[PDB]
Amino acid sequence: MLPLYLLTNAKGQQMQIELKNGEIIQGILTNVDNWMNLTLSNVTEYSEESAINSEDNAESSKAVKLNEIYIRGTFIKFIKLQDN
Amino acid sequence: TAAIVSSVDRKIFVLLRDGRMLFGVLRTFDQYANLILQDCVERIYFSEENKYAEEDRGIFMIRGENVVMLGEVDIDKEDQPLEAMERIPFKEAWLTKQKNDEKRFKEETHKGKKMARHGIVYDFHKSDMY
Amino acid sequence: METPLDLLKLNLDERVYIKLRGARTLVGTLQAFDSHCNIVLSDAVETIYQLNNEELSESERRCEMVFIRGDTVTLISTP
Amino acid sequence: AILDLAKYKDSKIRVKLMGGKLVIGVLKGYDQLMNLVLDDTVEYMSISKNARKLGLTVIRGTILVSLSSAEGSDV
Amino acid sequence: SVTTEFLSDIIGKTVNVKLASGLLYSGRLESIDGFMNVALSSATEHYESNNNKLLNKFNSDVFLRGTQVMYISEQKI
Amino acid sequence: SENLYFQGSGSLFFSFFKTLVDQEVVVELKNDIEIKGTLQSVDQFLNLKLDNISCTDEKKYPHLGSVRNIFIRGSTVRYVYLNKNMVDTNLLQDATRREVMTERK
Amino acid sequence: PEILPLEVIDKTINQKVLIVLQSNREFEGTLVGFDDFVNVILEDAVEWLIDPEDESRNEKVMQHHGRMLLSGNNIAILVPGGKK
Repeated sequence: MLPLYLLTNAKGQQMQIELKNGEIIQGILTNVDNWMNLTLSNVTEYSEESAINSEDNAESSKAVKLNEIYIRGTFIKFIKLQDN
Repeated sequence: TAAIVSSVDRKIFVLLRDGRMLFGVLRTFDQYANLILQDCVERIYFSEENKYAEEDRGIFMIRGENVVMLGEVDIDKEDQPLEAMERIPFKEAWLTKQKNDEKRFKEETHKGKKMARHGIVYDFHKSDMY
Repeated sequence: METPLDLLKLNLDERVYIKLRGARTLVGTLQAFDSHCNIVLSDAVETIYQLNNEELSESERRCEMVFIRGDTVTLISTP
Repeated sequence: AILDLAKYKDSKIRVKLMGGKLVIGVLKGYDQLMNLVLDDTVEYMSISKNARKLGLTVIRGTILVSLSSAEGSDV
Repeated sequence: SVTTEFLSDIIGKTVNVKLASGLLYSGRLESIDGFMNVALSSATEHYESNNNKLLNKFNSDVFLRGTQVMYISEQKI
Repeated sequence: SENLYFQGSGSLFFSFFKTLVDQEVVVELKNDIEIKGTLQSVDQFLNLKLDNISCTDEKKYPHLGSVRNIFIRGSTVRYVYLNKNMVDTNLLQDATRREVMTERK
Repeated sequence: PEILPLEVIDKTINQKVLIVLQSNREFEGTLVGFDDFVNVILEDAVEWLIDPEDESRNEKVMQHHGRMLLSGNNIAILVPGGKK
């Protein structure tokens, strides 16, 4: 429950979540539960493949925007937290 | 079911299930091997061509089931082999690495399909790219 | 009734045949197991099935004492 | 709980599932374990040519990996 | 408890047990537990269908992991 | 009658490995990498901490000379090779029967 | 009233149902019953392997007779009324 606890302090903050399949979800954490399920707002979704390819700009920025998303904790691989 | 939350500070490498190597500072972990890393770096090696690549990743929270192995490292010592190596851009290296992963996966689905025709199941996990 | 665990302990100290994920099979002498199917085998003989160019082939390794992680186990029987 | 499904009632939702499948349909109802009732369900398998209509269906909360509105914006 | 009652009255009967891998086992069900671990007597092994090539015939009980079981069914044929 | 490989209901392999601490083992992973080392620790999930390691190097992965001790995720292990010398197989068979006594519940 | 997933499945007992797995496999049959974990009892089930590209190149693996217990381990989707 270490991850659940730290995240509940990160509510309101932006983050980059990568899923087990390589999908990246960047958004504002609005809620977390005991099993580490997440709801984010202001979300933009893309792949690691697309984020890496847009490094020296090619085929710029193929992404998708969502108002809200629910993510299953057990499907999370890792979470990049804001530098602060 | 108490959480044993260890506060530490070590320089480590982490190998993930997807095959990536991270270097960073481990600050926190629990008994499930959930980790909080500081000043992370993703590093890719191709010793077969004397080339490597780095890119900064910052603060990483990693879920423990995605870990293969980790271990304390001496950063300065691991630099030295790099000094004799040619650093390439991360995008180029990542693309090379994705090319190699693709090859493995297609060889493994091919093996699974052939062995099935002989009745053998090659139970195979798409997630195990390490 | 005899549960499947009860029946399996009848094979303790006997030669068993184990099938693993990844086209591999073992034969050895069953020393231990739990409800998760972790297993200790003695005098084991592993057999790896491979494809030489769309042809079925096999090779083998042998070892004294071996722990086997349960999540790889697909079946247990006798040699 | 964490996601109030009531706000999504009677609209089209997008739901990813563990083994690669995506399902889109109108949310008719749901439970605490996030089992869902979807109507006019379309199931995509692992692109677009791969679409099956299933109509009224029940998705298991257990294999759900993400849920969002079917409404969204490209680039 | 329709599921446990179903399991209760097939103990001892011949069944088909299909794994997630698609391997199919037929024989007599000696035991089954709450996690659907299975022991079977006189077991044959086929891939996908009983009508396919016999891969293995087993002469003692075969034990199968409940975590891998896709289905268990009555054999009538 | 007390078996060191049996400390209570759910801990057979946990008690088994604590017995192998300070012994040289070889851990083989699902990806085929083999790692020789000295067992320094084990936990209830059978994650392994090996001291003083040596690895079979790979084309994929760099040799990292400064690494002396690694944590290994239990779910990534395929085999742990040992010596017959390291285990009392009488106690192991006995412990298993004690576990089977419990696990049937 | 509210519509409840478990209630829908109940109203399907003695009806045809299509059970879709996480993998590409489905079973059509008469629903006899199910439990809390949604283990399902089916009668005289048809087993299909399904081609992602062509619903025409689907493959009937077997016509089952009697009852089967299908573990809710792998159950993704229940479609009341079956394949239609």
